[PDB]
Amino acid sequence: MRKPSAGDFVKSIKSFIVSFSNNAPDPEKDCAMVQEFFSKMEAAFRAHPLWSGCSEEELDSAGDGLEKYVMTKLFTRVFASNTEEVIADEKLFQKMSLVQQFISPENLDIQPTFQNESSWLLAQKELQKINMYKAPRDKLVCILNCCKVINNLLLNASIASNENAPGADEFLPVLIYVTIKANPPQLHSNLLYIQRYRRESKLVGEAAYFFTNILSAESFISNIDAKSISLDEAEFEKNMESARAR
Amino acid sequence: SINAKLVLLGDVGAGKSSLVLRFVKDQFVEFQESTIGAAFFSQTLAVNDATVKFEIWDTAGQERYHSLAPMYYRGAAAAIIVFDVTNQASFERAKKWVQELQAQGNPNMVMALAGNKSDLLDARKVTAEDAQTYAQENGLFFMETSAKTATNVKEIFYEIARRLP
Ligand SMILES: Nc1nc2c(ncn2[C@@H]2O[C@H](COP(=O)(O)OP(=O)(O)O)[C@@H](O)[C@H]2O)c(=O)[nH]1
Repeated sequence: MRKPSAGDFVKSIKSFIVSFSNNAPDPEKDCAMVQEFFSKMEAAFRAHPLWSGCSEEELDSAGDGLEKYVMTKLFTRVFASNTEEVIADEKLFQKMSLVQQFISPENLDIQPTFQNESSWLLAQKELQKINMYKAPRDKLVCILNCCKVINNLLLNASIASNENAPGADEFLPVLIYVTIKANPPQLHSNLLYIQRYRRESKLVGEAAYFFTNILSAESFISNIDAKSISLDEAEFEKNMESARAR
Repeated sequence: SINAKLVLLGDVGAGKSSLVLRFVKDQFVEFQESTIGAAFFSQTLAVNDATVKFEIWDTAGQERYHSLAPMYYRGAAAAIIVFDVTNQASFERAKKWVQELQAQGNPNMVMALAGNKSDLLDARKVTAEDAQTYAQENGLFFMETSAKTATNVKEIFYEIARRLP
């Protein structure tokens, strides 16, 4: 894009970025404009007499390059950019900061046969990298990496305990536990931002499946009470009180 | 060239993982030990001079995760609701998935009621009659399957692929 031929492509992206300020911030409107812009610039990469040209993979990389450049510029305007998203982030952070202190694998129906003794530490850490990145793709990759790590660790546990291959019954509870333990900041806003701004053609397949798992994890976690983690009413509230004290 | 999202629904131990592993990998735990997980699979099938690419989504079957399931079955073209023929509570639960799928999604979904571990005789607790009758009255079909012996595993997916609107 620093090439003298790319001149007007650069002017086209820059004028999108500045003409994005002109309208009052609105998530559902904004993300429509961004995807339309992505679709159009995508089309303009492949159709360009100069670019005909690149392999499919290379064209896909330019799409991600475009996504990263544009979203980095638009980040503060579009990320956690209203009161209800800020409130929801804080509620989720608050709930997890307490629950992580007393939650155990049996609370979520994780069987001792699928125990990991690091408590899937590496997966926790992959998830926490989420606020190291601004591009939706790089945020999503942290999520996908977390999921791939969990899956490989579940596979090892079934090898060691001569069990059947793990499914969603194994994976989801472990993703929930791992998310509670990692408590990544602005998890609500991060998921919404990926869902809204990831190149739409790419939030598909296995990526979409694991993304749906983490959205469902968020939802479960938001709604944790005594019954949903199999603790007595009085035991749960007592656990929450000690958690607030530390 | 025909993409279809297929959800697997059923409670833990019913045989969700076993069914799809048989279908996808031609493997069963007793004969071939583990290699990959089974929560997600893409699988292609040939039907009457065509092709169906199944995207297969597994769901967590425990009760505490029940209210999350609509997120998984949203927009599915199809669902296999699995129960274990040796476990009556699994069948009660399979029936609830069917009513929910009828209430809360999605009119042209192809639902298949799978009655699994059919190879198991002494322990059988759910009659083919109850399962068949139930399916017949609720617009879906019942198939007895066995992941262990491979009986009706390939067939149940073909039979879903056959019915795709
Ligand atoms: N005999 C027999 N056993 C089965 C069959 N399908 C699954 N199983 C076993 O029943 C247990 C639960 O099955 P699984 O696939 O893990 O169920 P899931 O929790 O629903 O995924 C496992 O130990 C399987 O080996 C079958 O068709 N016949």
